[PDB]
Amino acid sequence: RSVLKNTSVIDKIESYVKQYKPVKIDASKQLQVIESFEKHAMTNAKETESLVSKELKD
Amino acid sequence: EVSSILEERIKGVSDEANLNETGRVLAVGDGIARVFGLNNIQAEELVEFSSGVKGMALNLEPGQVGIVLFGSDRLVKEGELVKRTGNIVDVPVGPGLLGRVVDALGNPIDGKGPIDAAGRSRAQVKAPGILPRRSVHEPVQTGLKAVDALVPIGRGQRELIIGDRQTGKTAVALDTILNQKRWNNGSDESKKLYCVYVAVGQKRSTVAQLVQTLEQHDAMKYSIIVAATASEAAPLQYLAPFTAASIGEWFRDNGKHALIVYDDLSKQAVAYRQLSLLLRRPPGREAYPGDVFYLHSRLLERAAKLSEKEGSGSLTALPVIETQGGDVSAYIPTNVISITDGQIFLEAELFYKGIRPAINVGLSVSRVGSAAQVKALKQVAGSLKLFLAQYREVAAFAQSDLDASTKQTLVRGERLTQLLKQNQYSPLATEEQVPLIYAGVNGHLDGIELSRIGEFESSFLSYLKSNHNELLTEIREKGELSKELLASLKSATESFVAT
Amino acid sequence: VRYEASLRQLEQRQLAKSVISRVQSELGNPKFQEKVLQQSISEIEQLLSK
Repeated sequence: RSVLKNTSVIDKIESYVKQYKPVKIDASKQLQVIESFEKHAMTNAKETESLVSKELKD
Repeated sequence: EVSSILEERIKGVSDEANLNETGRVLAVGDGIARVFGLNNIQAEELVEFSSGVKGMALNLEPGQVGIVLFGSDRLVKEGELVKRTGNIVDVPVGPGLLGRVVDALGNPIDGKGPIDAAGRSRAQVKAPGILPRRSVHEPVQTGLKAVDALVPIGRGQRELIIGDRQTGKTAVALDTILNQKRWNNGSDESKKLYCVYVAVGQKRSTVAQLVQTLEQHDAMKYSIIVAATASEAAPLQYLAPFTAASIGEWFRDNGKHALIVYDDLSKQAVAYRQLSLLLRRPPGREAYPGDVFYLHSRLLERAAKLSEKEGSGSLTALPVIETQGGDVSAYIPTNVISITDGQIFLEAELFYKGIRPAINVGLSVSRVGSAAQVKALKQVAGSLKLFLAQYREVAAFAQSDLDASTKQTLVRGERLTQLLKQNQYSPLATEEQVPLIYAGVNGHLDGIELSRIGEFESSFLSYLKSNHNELLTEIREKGELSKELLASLKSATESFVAT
Repeated sequence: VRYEASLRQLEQRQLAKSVISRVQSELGNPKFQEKVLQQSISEIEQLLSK
């Protein structure tokens, strides 16, 4: 700011940047899809695991 | 503001005092004014005309002192006071010159206000002697993979960059300047090379491009560019490397490190020819001034690596010589080749063949060699030198029914050659030079097809950064590759190649 | 910042050519005569001071 000698715009953009300092708001969308995915995955995983464990001993 | 500065300036000029010695131009022709007068004139001393042009007095002849004009002929006109400045050619030198583009005299031509300088030192002072100099022992990593492995460059030893006309010779040099940013930025003051680039006889547009390019890569802040452009008068062009060396001396003497890249000494030569022939000093071989070997030798030997007695400074130098049609037998190249202590020989054919930087691996040599090269990089690229040597010899056999051994060489060789290309105007950190070269050396990339070599290179770097930036950091900081580190590296390469 | 610096440069050359206009006025005056007297005594003072 002390470089500029036309300074009446550095206060403008300083305050505008610090005003709009949140430039994007948070996203957590992986809490609805991740649990659903995890349920099907877990089910299938466990099914495979138990099935093959049984077969090994058979 | 500006008004205040002007008011300061008018106030800042004061009345003068009686000025010893005067001349009257006897005849001024050809930019060689010959002045009758100047009873006591030190040889090579700067003399200032009535008009305002400055000159130096190369010939002190028995009855006339032959000033050489540093500007346009029109300025001086027959008979006119020729004042004696009284200080042999000297240019401001100091830490403060960092970041300013200055002309041969030293005046700011960048237009960023007065050059603040800590001394003015003469521009002809003799080079460090036998006992002051201590042998080279600190690598200077230029960041181009080919330079850094194939031809190591160490602190304080001049090495030529001799190559074919306008094969982007300057680009090879400019790359070195960019890589120095990496060490420069930090706080270790036994690592900062403060480069000075000396643009002699290059059009003002070219030097403007240089200035912009350096600003673009945020590199002006360890650069000083002494520029004496093509337009500038033949004395200014003559004094341009000599002046530059003096700029370098502040760095060398104060014990920093620095690299001064004289670009191009081929044009320096032409300027000396112009002065000498016009001053009617006896002509010599290939119509080049008689003592031309002596002139180039004076400039290039100011580079040195000071002993620990003398503050352990350095002043690496890299002259650039333009080979007219690649005839390395030509008088100006031959002289320089002898004077220098190494060569990098950029070949036009290679440039055309897409190998850019176009270092011809065969015809380049490093005479200080293994003193330089980071210890790590040395270990994993001794092999690289040998492999390429075979590839060169077996190159012509690439025209049938070829032995399996011959075919093995060809596969490895083609892949290595492709690997050593570096995208123009981007340097590459040493800590990533050691990994990339390791892969080729260990033959991991032999399997990878030529078209994918390039893709592999960038991928390997990202892979190294994600998978084990621990490995990278160890490589960087330890700077020596221990068997355990090479072990980890072998694994990493195996993993990378597999994907 | 760039235009601000440009504007300062523009100011510097503008006030420079205006200075040239004042110079042409100064060299007209019989200050042109009167300052020769000043120079005369100044040279007297100077050369005797050596």
